[PDB]
Amino acid sequence: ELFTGVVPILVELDGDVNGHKFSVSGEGEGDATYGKLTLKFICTTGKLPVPWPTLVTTLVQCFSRYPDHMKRHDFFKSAMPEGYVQERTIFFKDDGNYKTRAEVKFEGDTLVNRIELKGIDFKEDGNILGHKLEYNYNSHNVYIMADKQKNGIKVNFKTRHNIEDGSVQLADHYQQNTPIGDGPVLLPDNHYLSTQSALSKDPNEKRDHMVLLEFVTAAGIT
Amino acid sequence: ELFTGVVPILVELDGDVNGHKFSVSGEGEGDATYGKLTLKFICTTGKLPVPWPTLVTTLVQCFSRYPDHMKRHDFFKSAMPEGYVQERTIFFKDDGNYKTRAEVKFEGDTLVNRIELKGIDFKEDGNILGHKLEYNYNSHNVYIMADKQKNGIKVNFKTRHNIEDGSVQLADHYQQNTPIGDGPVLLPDNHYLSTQSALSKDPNEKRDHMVLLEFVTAAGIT
Repeated sequence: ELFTGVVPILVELDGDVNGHKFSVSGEGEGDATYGKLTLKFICTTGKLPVPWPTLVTTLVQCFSRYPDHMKRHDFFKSAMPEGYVQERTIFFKDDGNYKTRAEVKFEGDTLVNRIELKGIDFKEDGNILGHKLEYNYNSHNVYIMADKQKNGIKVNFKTRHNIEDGSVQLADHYQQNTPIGDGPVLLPDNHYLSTQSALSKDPNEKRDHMVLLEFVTAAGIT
Repeated sequence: ELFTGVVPILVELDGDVNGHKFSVSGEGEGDATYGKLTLKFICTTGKLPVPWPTLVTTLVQCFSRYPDHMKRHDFFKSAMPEGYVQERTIFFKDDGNYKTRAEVKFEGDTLVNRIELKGIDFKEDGNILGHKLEYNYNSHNVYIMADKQKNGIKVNFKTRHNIEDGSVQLADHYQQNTPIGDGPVLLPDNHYLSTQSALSKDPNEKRDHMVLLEFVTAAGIT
């Protein structure tokens, strides 16, 4: 009953990639009913030291549309509003990696995602730091399974980002979410979320920003 | 001055793939200002004989955002409102092909795209007819060049559609647009449109349909 309409979303990330610090602030609204997200972020420290496409998976999966028969597999929402803690280790192939740790919960009537990120081992002339990534996004599948020992889930997936020269910089995602609360939560059978995104820019916007459009649906349980 | 706000769009396609006929009807609105499209289609003949993702490129490129310095390269809009004729030959790898012919123009205050399509040579157990395509979409680049002899353009690109088993069914696009009117039109220098799309479903919708979200920007001219 919390995600029955349009929920306001607020995001906040502090990061450090190879010693460079940045902050991103973002606002938007989600609608679990359609599993649609609209978010706008702004680098609040001037210019972003890494390409926007690498921060998309870091920058609120509770927003997924779960079909009615797949309702009892929604760990995401069954953990609200105390929230859950999402933890990730993202490995960009032949490059460095992001270690992230976020806390997603309701702070009043707004759903908030507070992130802390540390990148390390990035090649100064690779696609990330080199900014050879196209400003766009592809569809991927987010694999999920229960982690009972933790009363949470384990999620893994791989994203593919296009390079200017026609190639693909693959990023490996190891994920984990544990509830913030102490009560029973919903532990899912194996399944995944079909995820699709499109990035664009507000033309009136002066700050270095990114407009993110997203749709997410669960699948895999028959 | 015609694409300065939100323009209503109407689409209409009659097709025949390996002898099976279908019709799709669609409505939506575009906003060249952001290069955002929102469209909803409905198979009006019951169930669609091929997967929805194969009809996305067929189902209104005048909607692209062209940055101010790239303004004189917009053939698409410089051909309105008499419209232009878009013609395509799409070759799905190791499978059949779609021959399409559309006519895009303003019919009053609505921008309309009337399509006629014929598929042929499809493998009865391939990814198309087999329906082994995931319901999602990827980002691609739409290459453009002027075709002076015709007073139009030539466009080529290749799309990648995901298969259920983790592979990719590539589709090759040969395109051509010629003006319907007899006046000088704008012929572009070589460039492309970054294109991004996300597909979803209206949950209240009973008919076999598809909700298409799209963003398009030109690039390549400095």
